[PDB]
Amino acid sequence: MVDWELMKKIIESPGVSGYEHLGIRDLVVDILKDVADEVKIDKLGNVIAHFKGSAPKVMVAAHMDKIGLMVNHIDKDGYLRVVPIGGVLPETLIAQKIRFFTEKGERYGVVGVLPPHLRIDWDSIIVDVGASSREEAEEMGFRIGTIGEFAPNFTRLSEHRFATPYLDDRICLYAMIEAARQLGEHEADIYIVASVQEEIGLRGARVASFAIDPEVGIAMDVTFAKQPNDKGKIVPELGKGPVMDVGPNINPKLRQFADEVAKKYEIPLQVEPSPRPTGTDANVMQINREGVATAVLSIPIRYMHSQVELADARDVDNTIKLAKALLEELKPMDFTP
Amino acid sequence: MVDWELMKKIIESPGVSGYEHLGIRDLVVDILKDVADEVKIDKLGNVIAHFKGSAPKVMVAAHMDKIGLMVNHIDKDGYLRVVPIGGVLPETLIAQKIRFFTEKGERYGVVGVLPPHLRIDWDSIIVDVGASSREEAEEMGFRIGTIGEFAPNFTRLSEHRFATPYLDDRICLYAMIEAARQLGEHEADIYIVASVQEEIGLRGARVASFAIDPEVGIAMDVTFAKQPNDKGKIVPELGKGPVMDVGPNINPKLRQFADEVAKKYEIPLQVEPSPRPTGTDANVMQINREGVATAVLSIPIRYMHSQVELADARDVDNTIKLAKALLEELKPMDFTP
Amino acid sequence: MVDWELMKKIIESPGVSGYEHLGIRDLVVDILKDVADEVKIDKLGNVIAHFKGSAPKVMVAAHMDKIGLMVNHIDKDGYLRVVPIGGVLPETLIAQKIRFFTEKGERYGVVGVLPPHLRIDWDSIIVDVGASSREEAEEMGFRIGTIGEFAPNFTRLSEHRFATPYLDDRICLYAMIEAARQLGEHEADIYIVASVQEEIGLRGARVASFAIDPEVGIAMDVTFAKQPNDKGKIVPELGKGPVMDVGPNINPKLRQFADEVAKKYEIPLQVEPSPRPTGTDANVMQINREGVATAVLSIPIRYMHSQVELADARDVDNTIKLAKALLEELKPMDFTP
Ligand SMILES: [Cl-]
Ligand SMILES: [Cl-]
Ligand SMILES: [Cl-]
Ligand SMILES: [Co+2]
Ligand SMILES: [Co+2]
Ligand SMILES: [Co+2]
Ligand SMILES: [Gd]
Ligand SMILES: [Gd]
Ligand SMILES: [Gd]
Ligand SMILES: [Gd]
Ligand SMILES: [Gd]
Ligand SMILES: [Gd]
Ligand SMILES: [Gd]
Ligand SMILES: [Gd]
Ligand SMILES: [Gd]
Ligand SMILES: [Gd]
Ligand SMILES: [Gd]
Ligand SMILES: [Zn+2]
Ligand SMILES: [Zn+2]
Ligand SMILES: [Zn+2]
Repeated sequence: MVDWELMKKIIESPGVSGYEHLGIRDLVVDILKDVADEVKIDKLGNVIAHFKGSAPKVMVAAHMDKIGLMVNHIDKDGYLRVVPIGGVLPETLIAQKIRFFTEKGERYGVVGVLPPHLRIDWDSIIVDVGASSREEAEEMGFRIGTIGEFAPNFTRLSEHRFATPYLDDRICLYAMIEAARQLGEHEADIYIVASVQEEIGLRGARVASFAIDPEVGIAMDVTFAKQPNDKGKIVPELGKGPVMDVGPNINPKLRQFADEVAKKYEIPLQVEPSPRPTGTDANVMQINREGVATAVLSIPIRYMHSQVELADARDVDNTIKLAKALLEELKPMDFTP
Repeated sequence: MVDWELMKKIIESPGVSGYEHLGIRDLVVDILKDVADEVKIDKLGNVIAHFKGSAPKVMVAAHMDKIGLMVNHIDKDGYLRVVPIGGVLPETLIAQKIRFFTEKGERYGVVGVLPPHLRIDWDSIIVDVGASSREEAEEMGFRIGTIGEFAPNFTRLSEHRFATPYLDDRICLYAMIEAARQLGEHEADIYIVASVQEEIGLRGARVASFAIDPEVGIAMDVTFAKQPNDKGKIVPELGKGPVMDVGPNINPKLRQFADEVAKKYEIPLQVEPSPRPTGTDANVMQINREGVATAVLSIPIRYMHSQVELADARDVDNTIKLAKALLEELKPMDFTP
Repeated sequence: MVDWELMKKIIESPGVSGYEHLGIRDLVVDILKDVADEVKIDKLGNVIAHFKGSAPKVMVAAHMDKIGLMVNHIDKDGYLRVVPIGGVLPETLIAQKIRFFTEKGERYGVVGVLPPHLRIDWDSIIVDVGASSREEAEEMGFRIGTIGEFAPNFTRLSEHRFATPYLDDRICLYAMIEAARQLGEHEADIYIVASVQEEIGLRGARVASFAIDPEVGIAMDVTFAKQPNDKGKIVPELGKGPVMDVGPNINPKLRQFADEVAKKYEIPLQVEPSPRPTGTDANVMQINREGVATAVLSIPIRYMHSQVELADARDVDNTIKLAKALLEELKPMDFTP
């Protein structure tokens, strides 16, 4: 079962990389304070929630930062110029609405388009916030350094599928949190991390990893799903279950284990071939300290890093189940390759 | 004064070129039936509302059709392919939501984007409606020929400025209708037309023009407003008043008259230099039958033909006033150049 | 006040990345041994100077390595081929003098130009050291691995502005050093680090960060200043004060504090929008161990990484004042974002 209302709330709560404290951080803390033995916030802004247990020591990470924008200029006529935080594609900004977090509250701006008869790149991205002068714009609360996000826009397309900005990674943050709320008996000593600044170099998990010092590390990010024009170069598909990579970033014995957990609980599990260190928190967890046994558990989505990221609710539900089952079944074990 | 609620309603009511009967037509008829002597709908779908009077015979036209999309393909996996109705730019479709009018009601779809590592044109525009098969998509109500529009999204940015799809031409349809509701005493014999199929060749006004046979014809469309990257090649500016073109499509004595009406009522009036026959209903009105004395009265907007068209409410209000004043002050006159 | 003689000396002292021991290290050790409680040199060459105090533990880093050149070949005719250590532009080498540190003392070389009628790249970079044969060059003290720098050339242009190779980062090393010298009572437990190998991966601040384990970290590097042909994309300006970034790498609470310090001491303070993890020592400090509260304090300069790096003495003076003031005002406080 999926809680649509809570999911929507977690997806749309403010928090670009480096600015997770604008909303999502407190929302996450307020949900986990009730179920975790202890909840802390570190100097980088990570939310670390301890679910006390015996062994092994297990870290789970789902990043709460969104890709977004920073204002770096305001011109005489009151237009804004912006620059990306994280892998924003400028092509997805044309004729779109941007949600800004100014000092007088949330405001909106609009990225225009040039009518054909007066005619891809970041210098063409000029934000219109409804002002006539630099002074009016400043008075609205706009500053050099003001942060913006894709305007919220949640759409259920069918019974199962839905499109919204920022499924990466709010969809896995939601699944991770949900699995934690339902967490039953477990031998493992579990740390649930809502990591910070993942979209700009995995920095949150790097630092939380150092603090916690786990034996097992599991990252919950989204992954690419088969979509139009992918040239058939994408293995996972929407609606066919959660995904767990295989490859160098993936500890073989941990990956084997998760497979059998899935078999026992009869949860469909997809394979994603990953020949490189992943672009997830598992990358830096694996090379933390003396080494960590790591894996990636992901929800497949279409249209990664756009206002229109699309998932299947059956994959979300199954991801919650497998996350829960894994955390409960995890026991001391030989992870040596 | 501007009625934000009514404006929003008129802007968002369904009606692409050739399909104004999906909503906007009845909305317009229902508003004008109360104030007009007689309201008719012609074979092309035009709404013609007569406000009886003496002379001259005056036609006013604001088009109620929107640019939009038609589905022309549904593939095995349930994706849609679409083609434009009117001057839709494909660049404005990336990561956008489309509102569809299917046979089982309104549904939504989403135009994806291709993640960078697997890489402007219409064959790249594939619509995702949350289906898995052609059959599921058909069952949803999708057909070859299903119509779609930009998803509604009204945003007031500041006290005066607001951005939304389809200000062209719902913003002038609203101003025109509003002026008609407030219409006082007038010597002129007035026909208020909500024209059809303007974005694909001015066809509605061509035909309504023939039926009515006016001596004076006035078109209310939107026009380009000064915006970023316009190379300073746009004269009108947001917030500096309604616009009335000057040029070959504009009868000199009618244009003179409107100028003095504006002076008397002290409504700011901008000039737009138009050396060609205009891309408005005034084009075909002027060459109707034995000739018609024509002018263009427009509201300036930024970002023409995108989801993010932007206007200034002060221009809207002033447009209502000048439209009203002109209709009341209009009297028999020598229009001979 | 700025000490021109001391500033010049610190700027022109030898020390390319990995070879900071050729001069700058001892000059730094010699100056701070007089004011610091303790001075150590680590395995990579960082100079770490302890200024005892209570809390918080504060690391300040100004890098003492310069970008430079390494000889990787000597041909039969005694010419050298070189390769860059750090972000050297080959364009800045045409018709320039190079200072080399040979086994027989400092020597000079020249990178030529080809007269046009005989006609951008590293293969066009051939150094002429005045030799006729490989042996003569060898006998002169030149080896594969010989290190070279931009020849020193300090010039005061006006009362406040001056241009020289290697303001990056000797100008902030100088500022940090002066601030330490003038340091009064302070609650913070202060470590002044003159770091090693910054222009090639922030190595050194990475290791010093680890040994010191601070709670607060401040980098003093140079930053870009508004200059000709910058497309107006550079916010900070010469003469308008020190600069402090805002963005993910900058702890919001520390940044707010520093702002407050500036206001109280009436020191002009600029903002630089930095949406990425910075290209300064603060990048690795932030992700050191369990995380650090970090900021960047920088001097604005023109023509970064060239022989004519150019600064304003008023910004230097103010950077010292702000550096001093910050270190004295710093106290325990909650840095949680
Ligand atoms: Cl990721
Ligand atoms: Cl038009
Ligand atoms: Cl640097
Ligand atoms: Co991402
Ligand atoms: Co149009
Ligand atoms: Co540098
Ligand atoms: Gd550019
Ligand atoms: Gd104010
Ligand atoms: Gd079963
Ligand atoms: Gd250890
Ligand atoms: Gd094509
Ligand atoms: Gd059916
Ligand atoms: Gd007046
Ligand atoms: Gd006639
Ligand atoms: Gd080469
Ligand atoms: Gd002086
Ligand atoms: Gd520690
Ligand atoms: Zn992610
Ligand atoms: Zn139009
Ligand atoms: Zn530097």
